[PDB]
Amino acid sequence: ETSLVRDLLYVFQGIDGKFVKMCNSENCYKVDGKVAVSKSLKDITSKLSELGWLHNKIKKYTDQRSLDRAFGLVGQSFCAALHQELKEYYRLLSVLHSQLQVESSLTLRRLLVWTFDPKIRLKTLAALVDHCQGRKGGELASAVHAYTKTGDPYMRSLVQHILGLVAYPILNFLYRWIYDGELEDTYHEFFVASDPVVKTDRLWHDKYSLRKSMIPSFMTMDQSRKVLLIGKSINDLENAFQTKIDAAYFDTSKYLLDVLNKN
Amino acid sequence: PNVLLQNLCCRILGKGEADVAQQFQYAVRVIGSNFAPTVERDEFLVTEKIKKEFVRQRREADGALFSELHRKLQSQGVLKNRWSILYLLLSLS
Amino acid sequence: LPSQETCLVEDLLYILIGVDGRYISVQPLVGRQSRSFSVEQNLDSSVKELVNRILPVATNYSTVTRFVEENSSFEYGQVNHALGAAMRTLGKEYMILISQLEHLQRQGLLSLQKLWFYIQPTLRTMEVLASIATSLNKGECFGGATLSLLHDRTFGYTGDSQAQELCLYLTKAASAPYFDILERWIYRGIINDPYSEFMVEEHWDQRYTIVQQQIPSFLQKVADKILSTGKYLNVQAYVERIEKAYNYAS
Amino acid sequence: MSAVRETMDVLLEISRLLNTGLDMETLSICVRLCEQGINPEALSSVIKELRR
Repeated sequence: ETSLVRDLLYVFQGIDGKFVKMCNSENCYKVDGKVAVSKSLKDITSKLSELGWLHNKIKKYTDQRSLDRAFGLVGQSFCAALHQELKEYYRLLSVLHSQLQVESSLTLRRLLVWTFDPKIRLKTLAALVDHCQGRKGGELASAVHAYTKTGDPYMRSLVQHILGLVAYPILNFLYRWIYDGELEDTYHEFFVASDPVVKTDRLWHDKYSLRKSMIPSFMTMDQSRKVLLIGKSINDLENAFQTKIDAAYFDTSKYLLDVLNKN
Repeated sequence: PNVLLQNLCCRILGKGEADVAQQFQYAVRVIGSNFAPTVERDEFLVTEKIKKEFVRQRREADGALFSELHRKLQSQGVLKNRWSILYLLLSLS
Repeated sequence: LPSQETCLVEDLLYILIGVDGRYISVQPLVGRQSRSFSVEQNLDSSVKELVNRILPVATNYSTVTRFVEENSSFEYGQVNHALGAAMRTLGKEYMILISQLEHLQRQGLLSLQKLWFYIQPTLRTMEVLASIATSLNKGECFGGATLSLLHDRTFGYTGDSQAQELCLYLTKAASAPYFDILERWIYRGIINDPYSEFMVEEHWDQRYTIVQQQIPSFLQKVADKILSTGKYLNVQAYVERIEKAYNYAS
Repeated sequence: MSAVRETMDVLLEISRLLNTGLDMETLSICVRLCEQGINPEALSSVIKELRR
C-alpha cells in the first residue's frame, strides 16, 4: 500500500517496479497477482503508469542524442531541448520521494494532482516526437511550426521554449552567410547545399538553391528566395525572422555596388 | 494569547504601550469572536494555492523551489498546525 | 448501518476521480459519454437510494472528459481546442476537492451527508459545463461560431449570478486567440488562420466572404464593418469595439 | 533548540518568495499566534490594519 505509493515513483523515472511486469512499452501496468481486490487502487496507479510510458519515448530519443556523432546539427539541438524538460520532470520526483521518508504515507489522490501538471507537459513532448522519425534538420523546424499554430495555451508555452533552441542553429547559419558570405554544413541540414556542378569565380551564377524538402518553415517561400539573393550578393519569434532580412537586403546592395567598381 | 497579540501591534506599529491602544481594541474584537478555524483542516489545499499563485505569475522555477521548501518545513518535526502558518503567508502575498 | 455509508462514501470518491468502484461498477451504454452506473445490492436499502443521488455528478464528469478528448481527435488549431483547455483547468482544480474528501476518510470521518454537502458546491458547476459541451457536440464549430454560441449562453444565464462568473472564464480564453486575428484585420487587413478560425475569410481589393459556419459576434453589421476596414488597408460591449475601430482607420 | 532555529530559516525562505514583508521578529510572532489555534482568516485581516 505504502509500498505501492513508492512503487509508482520508480515508474516515473522509467525503472521497472518491485512487482513483475508484462508492460513497459505498452503502458507500465503492474500485475502483483492479487490484482482483483486491487482493482480500484490499482486502477489509480494504472493512470499514473501511463505517464511513465510517455517518459520512455523521450528517454530512448536521448539514447539517439549522441552516437559517435549523430546525424544532423539541429537533430541533436532538438534533443537537448527535450532533455531539459525531462530534467524539470525529475525535480518533482525528487521532492515526492523525500516526502515519502519524513516522520511517510502520502495519499494516492494527493499525488494525482502532482502528476497532472506533468501530464499536460510530457504528453505534448511525446506528441512532438511522433511527427519526427528522421533527425534531418528543418523537419524539426516544421514540427514546432506545426505546433505553435495549434490551440491550447498551456503547450503553446512549452513549444515556445523549444522554438528558441531548435531555431538557434538555423539563425547561426543565417547571419554568417548574410554578412560575410560564409556557410556551414555537416550533413546537408542547412537548406543550402553546395557544389551543383563546381565552384566558379563570383559574378552571380547558379551555386545555391532553396532545397525545399528540408526547408525550415519559419521562413515563407519568397523570403527563403530573398535570403538566397542576399547570400550570393555578398559572396512568436518565427515572425522576427522576416523583418531583419529586409534590413539586410539594403546593406548587402552597397556591397553589390562595390563589385561594379572593380569591373 | 493576550500578550502575543499585543506584541503584534507593538512590532509593526513600532510603538510601545499607550500608543497602540485603539488598534489593540480592533484586533481583540476581531480575533475573539472568530477564534477557532472556520475551515476543515488540510495541509494540501493551502500548498496547492501557493503553487498556483507562482504559475499564474509565471514564476515556474520558484513554484518548484517552493515544493522543496515545504518538505524542509515538514521534515524538522517541530511546528505542527502547519496549514495555518502557510495559509497566513499565502493571504499576505 | 453507519458502516454501510462509510465504505460507499469511499466508493463514490473512487468513481469521481474517474476510476471503477468496489460496489459501484461502470457499464458503457453510449461509450461512456454518460455512464449508466449500476451500484450492486447492499443489504440496507436506505443507504442505496441516497447513493443514487450522488452518481449523476459522475455522469456529468464523463461529459467533460469527452470534451477534452473530442477536440484533440480533430487536431484543431481553433478556439474550440482552447475552450477545452479551460475545461481541463476546471478539471485540474476539481481534483483537489475530491482528494481532500479522500484525505478526510483516512483519519477522521465523512458520513454520507458529510459527503453530500461538500459535493454540493460543484455538481452545479459540472452541470453548466456539461451543457455547454453537449451543445457543442455535433462536430462543430470552427472559430467564430464557437464564440457566437458561448456568448448566447452567457446572455441566457443572465440573472443567476453563478454562471456569469463561470462563463466569464470560458469566454475570455476562447477570445484569447480570437482578438489576435481581429487585430491583424483592423491594422493590416491580413489573415492569420491555420484553418478557418477567423470569420472574415479570404478567397488590391480582395475577395472577402463571411460564413455562418463562423457566425459573427452577436450582430452581423459589425462583421460587415471589418469587411470595409480591410479593403482600405489593402489600397453588450464587445461588438461596440468594432464600430469605432473602423472609423479611426477609415 | 537547534531544530527550532533551522525551522525558522525554512519559514523565512517561504516569506521571501511570497513577498509578505514580514521580518524575522514579525514572522516569529505570527507563528506563535498560529500555533495556539487562531483562525488565519481573522489573523490576516488584523495584520493589514496594523500596517496602515
